[PDB]
Amino acid sequence: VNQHLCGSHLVEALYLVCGERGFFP
Amino acid sequence: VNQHLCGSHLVEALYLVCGERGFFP
Amino acid sequence: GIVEQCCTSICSLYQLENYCN
Amino acid sequence: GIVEQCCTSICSLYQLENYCN
Repeated sequence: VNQHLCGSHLVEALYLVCGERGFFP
Repeated sequence: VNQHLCGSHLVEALYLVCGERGFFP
Repeated sequence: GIVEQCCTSICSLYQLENYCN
Repeated sequence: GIVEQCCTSICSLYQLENYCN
């Protein structure tokens, strides 16, 4: 499976992993 | 951003989150 | 199952981690 | 930056979590 995280999929994964209080670039 | 995880994106996220010793359905 | 929970609806990191191992 | 690390290359959960908060 594609393990690279680009664009919206990176944003989605940060939001999933960092949650509430999300993230910084 | 789309927070839903379907198909390959779900598989990718499980693999990211569960890591080594991956996951079960 | 995981598809209703995470695909149809949106699941949190903790929910997703329930399906590990 | 995060794109070289996670998009160009593949990054782990721990690496990804470094960019949080």
